Amino acid sequence: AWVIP
Amino acid sequence: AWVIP
Amino acid sequence: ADSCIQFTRHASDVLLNLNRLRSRDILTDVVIVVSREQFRAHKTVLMACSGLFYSIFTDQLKCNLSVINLDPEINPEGFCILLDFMYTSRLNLREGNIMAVMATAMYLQMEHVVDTCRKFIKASE
Amino acid sequence: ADSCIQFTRHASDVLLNLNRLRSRDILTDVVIVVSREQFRAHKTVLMACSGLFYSIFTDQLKCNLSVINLDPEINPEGFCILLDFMYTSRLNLREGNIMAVMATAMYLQMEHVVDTCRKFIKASE
Ligand SMILES: Cn1cc(-c2cc(=O)[nH]c3ccc(Nc4ccnc(Cl)c4C#N)cc23)cn1
Ligand SMILES: Cn1cc(-c2cc(=O)[nH]c3ccc(Nc4ccnc(Cl)c4C#N)cc23)cn1
Ligand SMILES: [Cl-]
Ligand SMILES: [Cl-]
Ligand SMILES: [Cl-]
Ligand SMILES: [Cl-]
Repeated sequence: AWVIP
Repeated sequence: AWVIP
Repeated sequence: ADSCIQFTRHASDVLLNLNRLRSRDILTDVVIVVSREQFRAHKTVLMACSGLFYSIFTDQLKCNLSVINLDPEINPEGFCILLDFMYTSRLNLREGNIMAVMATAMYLQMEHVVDTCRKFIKASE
Repeated sequence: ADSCIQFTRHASDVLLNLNRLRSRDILTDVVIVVSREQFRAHKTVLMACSGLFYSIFTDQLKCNLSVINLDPEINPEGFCILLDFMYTSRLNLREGNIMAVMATAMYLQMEHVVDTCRKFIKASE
């Protein structure tokens, strides 16, 4: 996996 | 885009 | 073959177009009912993202249904957030919705979403 | 919202599952006929990858067809290679198939594939 897009 | 996977 | 080349953005471009078809109600083939709310979608995208929908739409009778009613304990906003994640890869997780999103993801069998919900809750303990 | 988190692998995982459904002939809803060869597929994936299929399946009559016959000049192996690319992001481009792949991609309206074919041909001049 999860990221800040 | 195009790459060698 | 093993001599293929790959277009990096292809999968995300396909998903964007599937979400555009959903927004325009193009070739949607099922309505998911969550209490008083209805959500139109494509069975193949639902199956590709959820263990529950994979089981439902591979069943020889349920594959032909045009309406699927979810358990009354499922929160419609939680389902909406997860349906948007299925079609975009983006999860709108907030303090006010995390419990409902996690419960809905457990029911739909979406293990990566259940994982990040558990991690966000554990960080606030 | 603008406060979403994103699962990086989601789109590629969806596409992998769509290709697994295609291999197992699960919820395929169209047969594409290319001369003597038939290819089963999902209309939504075809539309999401091809300007020609987007036009066909948004037409109010053709959206309901279960069989689509392509122009007899289209090469079946070229179509097979492009259908595999639609479902995997991988293009099996070789010296022996590039002309057929490029012609098929021009007909299907797949601009990124036409681009890499033109570049590979230009490099061999
Ligand atoms: C066999 N199985 C897989 C799951 C499952 C669990 C989970 O957490 N997330 C999932 C997300 C997606 C899916 N869909 C699939 C999995 C494997 N092969 C195919 Cl063809 C599909 C489809 N379409 C399935 C899951 C549950 N049962
Ligand atoms: C409007 N239009 C787009 C194309 C097109 C050209 C091309 O080279 N590649 C494409 C690849 C895919 C598509 N599909 C779409 C494009 C825009 N919105 C939607 Cl909802 C779809 C779908 N489903 C379309 C194309 C041709 N006409
Ligand atoms: Cl029904
Ligand atoms: Cl997930
Ligand atoms: Cl027909
Ligand atoms: Cl393309």
